[PDB]
Amino acid sequence: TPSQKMKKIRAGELSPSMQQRTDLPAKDSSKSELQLAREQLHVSVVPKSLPCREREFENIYAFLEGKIQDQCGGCMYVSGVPGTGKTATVTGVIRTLQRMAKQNELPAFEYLEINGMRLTEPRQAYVQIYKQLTGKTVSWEQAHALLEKRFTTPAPRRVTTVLLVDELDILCNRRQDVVYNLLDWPTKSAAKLVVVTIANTMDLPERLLMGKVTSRLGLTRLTFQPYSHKQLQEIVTARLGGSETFKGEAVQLVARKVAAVSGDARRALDICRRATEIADTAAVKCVTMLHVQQALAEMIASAKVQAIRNCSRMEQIFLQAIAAEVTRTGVEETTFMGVYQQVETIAAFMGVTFPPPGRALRLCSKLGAERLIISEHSRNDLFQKILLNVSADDIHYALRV
Amino acid sequence: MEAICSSLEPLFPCREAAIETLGELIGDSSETYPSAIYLFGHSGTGKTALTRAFLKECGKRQNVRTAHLNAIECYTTKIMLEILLDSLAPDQGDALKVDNMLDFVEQLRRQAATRVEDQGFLIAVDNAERLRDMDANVLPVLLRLQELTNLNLCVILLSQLPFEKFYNKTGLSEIVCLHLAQYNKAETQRILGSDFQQVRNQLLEQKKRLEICQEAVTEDFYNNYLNLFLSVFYKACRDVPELQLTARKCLSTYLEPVLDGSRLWRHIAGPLRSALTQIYMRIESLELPYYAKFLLIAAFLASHNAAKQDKRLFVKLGPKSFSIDRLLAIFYAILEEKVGLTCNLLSQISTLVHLNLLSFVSGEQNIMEGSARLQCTIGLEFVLQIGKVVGFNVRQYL
Amino acid sequence: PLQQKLMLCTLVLMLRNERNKDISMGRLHEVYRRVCAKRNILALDQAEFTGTVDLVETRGILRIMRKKEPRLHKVLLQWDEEEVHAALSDKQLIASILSDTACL
Amino acid sequence: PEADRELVSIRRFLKERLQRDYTTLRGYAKERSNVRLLLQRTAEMGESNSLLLLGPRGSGKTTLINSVLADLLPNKSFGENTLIVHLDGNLHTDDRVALKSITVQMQLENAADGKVFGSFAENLAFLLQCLKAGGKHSKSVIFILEEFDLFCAHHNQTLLYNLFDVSQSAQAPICVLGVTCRLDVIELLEKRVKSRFSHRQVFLFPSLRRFEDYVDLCRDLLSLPTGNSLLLAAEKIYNLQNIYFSRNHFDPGEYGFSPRLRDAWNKQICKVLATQQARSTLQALHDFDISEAYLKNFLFRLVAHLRPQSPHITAEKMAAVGSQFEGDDKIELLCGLSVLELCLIIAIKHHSQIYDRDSFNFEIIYARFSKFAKVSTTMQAVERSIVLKAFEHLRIAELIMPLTVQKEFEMHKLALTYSQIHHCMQRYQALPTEVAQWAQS
Amino acid sequence: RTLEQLVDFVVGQAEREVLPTAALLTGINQPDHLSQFTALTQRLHAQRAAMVCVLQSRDCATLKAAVETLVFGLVEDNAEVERLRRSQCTMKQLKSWYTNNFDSERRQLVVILPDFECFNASVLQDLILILSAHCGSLPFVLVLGVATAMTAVHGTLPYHVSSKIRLRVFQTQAAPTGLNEVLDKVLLSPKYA
DNA sequence: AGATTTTATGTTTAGATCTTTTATGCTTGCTTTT
Ligand SMILES: Nc1ncnc2c1ncn2[C@@H]1O[C@H](COP(=O)(O)OP(=O)(O)OP(=O)(O)O)[C@@H](O)[C@H]1O
Ligand SMILES: Nc1ncnc2c1ncn2[C@@H]1O[C@H](COP(=O)(O)OP(=O)(O)OP(=O)(O)O)[C@@H](O)[C@H]1O
Ligand SMILES: Nc1ncnc2c1ncn2[C@@H]1O[C@H](COP(=O)(O)OP(=O)(O)OP(=O)(O)O)[C@@H](O)[C@H]1O
Ligand SMILES: [Mg+2]
Ligand SMILES: [Mg+2]
Ligand SMILES: [Mg+2]
Repeated sequence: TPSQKMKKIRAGELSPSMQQRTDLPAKDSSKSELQLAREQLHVSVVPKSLPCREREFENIYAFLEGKIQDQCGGCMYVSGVPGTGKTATVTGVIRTLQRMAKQNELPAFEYLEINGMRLTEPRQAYVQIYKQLTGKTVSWEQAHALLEKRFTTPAPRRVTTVLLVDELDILCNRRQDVVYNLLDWPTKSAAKLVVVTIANTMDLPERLLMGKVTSRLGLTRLTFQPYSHKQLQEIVTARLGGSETFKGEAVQLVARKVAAVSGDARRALDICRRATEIADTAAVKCVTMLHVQQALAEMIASAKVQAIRNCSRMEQIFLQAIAAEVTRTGVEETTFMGVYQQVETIAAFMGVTFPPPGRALRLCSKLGAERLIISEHSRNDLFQKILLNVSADDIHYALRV
Repeated sequence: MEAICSSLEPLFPCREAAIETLGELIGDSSETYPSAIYLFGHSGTGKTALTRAFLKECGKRQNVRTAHLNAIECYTTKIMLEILLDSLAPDQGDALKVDNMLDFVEQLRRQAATRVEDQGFLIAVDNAERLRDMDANVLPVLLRLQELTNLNLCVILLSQLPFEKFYNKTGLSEIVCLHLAQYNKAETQRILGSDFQQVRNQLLEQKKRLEICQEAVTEDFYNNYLNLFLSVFYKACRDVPELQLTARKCLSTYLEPVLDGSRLWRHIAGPLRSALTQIYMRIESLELPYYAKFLLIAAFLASHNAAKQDKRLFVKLGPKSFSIDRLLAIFYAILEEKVGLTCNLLSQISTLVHLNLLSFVSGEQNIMEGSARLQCTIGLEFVLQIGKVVGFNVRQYL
Repeated sequence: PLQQKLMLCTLVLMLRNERNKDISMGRLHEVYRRVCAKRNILALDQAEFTGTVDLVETRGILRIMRKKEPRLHKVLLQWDEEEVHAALSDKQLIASILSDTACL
Repeated sequence: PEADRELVSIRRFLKERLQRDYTTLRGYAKERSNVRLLLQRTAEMGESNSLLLLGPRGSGKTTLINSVLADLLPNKSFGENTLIVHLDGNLHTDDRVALKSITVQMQLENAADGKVFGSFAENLAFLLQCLKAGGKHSKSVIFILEEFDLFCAHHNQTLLYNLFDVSQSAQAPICVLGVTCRLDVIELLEKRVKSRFSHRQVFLFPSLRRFEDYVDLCRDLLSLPTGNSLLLAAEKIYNLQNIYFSRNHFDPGEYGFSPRLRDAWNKQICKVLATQQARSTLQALHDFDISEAYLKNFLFRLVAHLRPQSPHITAEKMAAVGSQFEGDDKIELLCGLSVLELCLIIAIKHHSQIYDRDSFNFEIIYARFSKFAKVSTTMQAVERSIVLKAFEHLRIAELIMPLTVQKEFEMHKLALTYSQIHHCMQRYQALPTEVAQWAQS
Repeated sequence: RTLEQLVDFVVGQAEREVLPTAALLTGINQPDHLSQFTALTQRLHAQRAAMVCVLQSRDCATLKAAVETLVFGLVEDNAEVERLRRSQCTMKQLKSWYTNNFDSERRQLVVILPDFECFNASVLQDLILILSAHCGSLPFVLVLGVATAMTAVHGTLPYHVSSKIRLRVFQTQAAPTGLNEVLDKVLLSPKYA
């Protein structure tokens, strides 16, 4: 019966196994050097010690070591744009603290962790934190009551517990009860909780948290700045090891054109993998700079001029006449009727006949499904509004040069 | 595909081209079907009856599973999926259950069989114009149900509108458009004259009149009568069922001089121009209380006389809005008797509103606060009739 | 990042030159492409420009009022330009962009 | 008769090829090679990738994915070391429906014969715990998210954030593969979800913008293939059916044409497509929409007309189906109206031409009609109620649309250009001369 | 007299597409006519000729609620002649119930609409199109209660909706005539003190 | 060792909320005929 399976799942007594491969994975020594760089360059392979994040490592390490040794509890808020080494640094600090507590240089501590985007509801965090404690799956009300019984009541020998919370802005909602509980539990003396909260926006406690929640979040804070031109080069040359499969100018061009956009490290580690895959099909064993230029042009794509050049001729006449009506009437939003009149003018100039308006609505629907233009549902023909989504100069660049 | 068109053509005169196109696209079940067909036309063009007779003949003659729908019935998508799978998965009983669009696609994927038996499926959706008003994932899935279910099915759609009305923001898959043209006068005469044996039998079961009718009710007589009928009635309507239901009554009036002993056209053209004024009305004086009559003509003057003219008429575009106190002021000005403001008078105001003699153009939520705006919704001739029965001459105040 | 610098300079230019502060993402991107063309450096496409403006939004420099379509989103500056000039720390570039009225 | 049956075999063959050829892919060499090497590296080396097919609707994206899966699946390595999870944005309208479908298709322990137990939160927790519990020793999942832009519309984009994050993590080697028609799907993503996406993108613009490629495509779609190609195609389809579309695919071994029949058919097809009339029909068809679904729709309407009395395709048949395609379908509705509704539309056209497209009303149009009807000498007899029912008959065809009040006073808009009414004036049958004179002035 | 004519109309439809339908030009005094429609249901049940639903305007704000109260009224009326939840009384369940019961014998499915003037127009037109879609499979009869005049019926029914209507007009006697009859035969009777 | 309410839980749909945007209306300030 299924109910015994669900009871063994909710009690945690069966581990959720995944199916194993029929065939064994290939041995490491059969790999090419370019494949070795392709697998060292994967974003999932976190280094044991992160380059160019030593200052933030010392900051989070000093905070967590002081909160653990003082047995007091508290809270911290780290923030920054995605791909800047936030969660990797926090888990590296926590792994270093666990390695130190294993050798009895530090007091032992529990390490709970959650993430706000793995929860369907903000209150489901109560289900998950308790699942990192006892392992039972229970309802969020009973889990919140048991967590309050654990944290509000002094029960020696209570051990220190560090609750990392990624994705803090998803847990907010309007009532903000969950984030208030998670930041209010450390303030009680009986709970030794040290909650760290990772988020993207710098101004989150003032922008969307309540005043008491911002007051509980405190003034200790850390900001992960975007990677510069040089740190992105140090990251990729640390990932490659001593291998010369990448040219140094190729990594310099990847870092120079990724740091100018975002400062994300995942973009550099993905563009270098695509450059390795491009160099693999050319049967070269060094990733020369034009392979990096091809991978950069592929992964920072701008394929709308190709879409306008690949459109059918009546759709190109339609794309000319929408920009013509925008230039004529001045306002950016045009009705289909004046667009069709400019269509008849341009088609009378070019000499081809144009399809009747019931087929011009099919052309407008195709351009609006391709998102070359923004357009309404077709049920209100001749009065539907047609925004131009592509820029007006891109159409002339496509249909002239 | 030949037997179906041969079996539908006697039932449907002047539709040999549409029946030929339907029997080429979805006639044989061994041949693969187009992914969707959309035939369209006016009212009375005969598309519901044509797809019903076609689906019935294909289901009786061949292996196909047919499913006819009316999309007005499907206020939620679950109703449509449950009826569609009740027809395409027969004898499932009350154990049938469909949660959403995905369960419908999976249970239709289970219905696939071997290619030797050459099974097919057919889905007709009458009133398909309502499909664009619902969940906005029903129509795109219905236009590619064959690709999704991996199954030899065509989804016919039926509407009074062209398919140019049906495109959405996300686009649509390809469809085979088909047009049912409405008939001209000659084909309409052939269609009205195709039921001649039925009306001849109906007269022969209804005794000198029996022999004098059966010796003179031959095919040229009914054709000349239908020519005299369509010479006057085709200007107002091309709708074939309306022409049938009026032409039978007009023949019942027309036939009398023949039974009683050209030379017919004037005697019918009297009544024939009277039946022309009763077209679309399918038929086979509002008494009121006295103070309700005065309230109704006061509301007509309030909606017809504008706000500025009351000061000159009573101190002694469209219909205008009026507040209830303006109605009571005009009612007391035209009453010249001065009854008290009892409960029954304002109750007459509310029950004139409930009969759609007045209307609530705004307000509604606050009738009592004085922010309500009413609008009289009757014609002038009813007001003049009420003023005749009452004795209040309305035209003095207009 | 340099593209975020160009976006902030074009937004400061459009806010200074125009009485109507209803700046859309498309109306800003069409000026940003002309500014990148006159600087002789490659411009981002609109799909990458939306993510660039979203990354500038996390610093609190901007606020994006969402609309039905990504082109129709309304950028709203939330710093004064005297703070934006000290934050960009590239006065030789901002002096070139803000003196570039003809590219609007 | 043998000649009556060879045409039936040719017609069933051509129809089955135009409708059910789910894996054959013309064109896209480098793009198919990119998708194939990416899925092959995910299945063999355990790399966690992600990909995003892009292009106009009607280009072969689903056909490209089916071609790559059909050539990878019978390898007895990709088929044993990789489980495939299709998802569709039109059927999986919510995250929990897609999550129950993921739990079923991966055959997780809590699935049990297609009825997943537990809540949406328990399903997400069990799926993420099964994925975290795996590694390089575990089987590779290949997610295939058709209509990816509808998956972007879900709450928090939460399922997308999970599906990318496993690809960013040292867990089970999954390969997310979106397929969508929008060219700017990537700006719909949240910045966290956009960061975890690997920005490689494959655009599938059709390779037949040139007219000669369109004529070669229309020739290859109608020609009968050589019989050894039927043997190799039936061999590949049998290989993909020994191990989803394979229950109802092409199966071209059912049909085996004689060499004289294939030679006469390909001769007639080349002779028809060499003519100027068939090339002009294909030129107008290519001028409207170049996508292959449009040409396959036109060719299905063409192949469906092969009666035994007329075995051959001819240029006049293609011209007839092309004349069927290009005609306006609102003029064909205007010609079906009776003379009273046509007089109402002429009064509406006069009110629109005079007042410069101002919104009208039933009362204004009935007054403008009665001013003609008093001297029309054929329209004197109509009641106001018949003209009102004719106005409602105009309204239900959406030739008149409300501005979005009594039904006789509601404001309205004409849904027609004046040229459509002017062409209705010439295409109308048995139009009285009084209406034809009133329409001019 | 009008009761015998309406019962003869329903039985004549039972002896036998457009739905047959009978406008009943009743007076302004709407509450009084519930006894008339109740006597019609009593006669139709006593003859075993039909089963009757009664659609009040308060029960039918939307097409969904109208279909639910219609099917629930027909099934519970048949149950009361000789309880499913209102969420599941689909028209498909009405067809399955009619096939399980009366296909072996035809009872009419009379649908009284006593307050025709009070209805939403779009809900009423969609309901008439729904009942017209099921003709042949389900024998429907649609008697109405028009307090005003037949011009209201011709106004609220558009060209498409009146294409599927075969209505017949019955006339209830005038309210002042009923007042005069009551005042002469009751309040002026010798037998009351 | 199996059937029945009983209860606790999750989903879904109708209603409260936030926010923009648009409009008639409430009042003002002249404006102008009798
Ligand atoms: N300084 C660095 N040195 C080496 N690798 C890095 C560095 N920073 C980032 N990476 C790589 O990029 C990935 C970034 O993941 P991480 O979890 O740090 O991102 P994040 O900032 O938490 O993103 P988000 O804010 O969207 O959650 C890591 O897997 C790591 O492999
Ligand atoms: N060509 C024809 N020959 C004979 N009868 C016809 C023909 N066309 C229509 N009819 C008759 O029209 C009647 C009903 O037409 P039908 O209801 O199919 O029109 P419709 O298009 O469904 O109308 P609507 O679009 O308003 O629902 C049928 O009883 C049928 O007998
Ligand atoms: N390159 C191609 N090779 C073979 N057939 C093609 C190709 N492109 C399009 N087609 C044909 O076009 C029709 C539709 O193609 P397909 O189903 O691949 O489009 P799609 O990718 O599903 O589009 P969308 O996903 O936007 O609906 C199919 O019948 C297919 O035979
Ligand atoms: Mg993180
Ligand atoms: Mg119909
Ligand atoms: Mg597809």
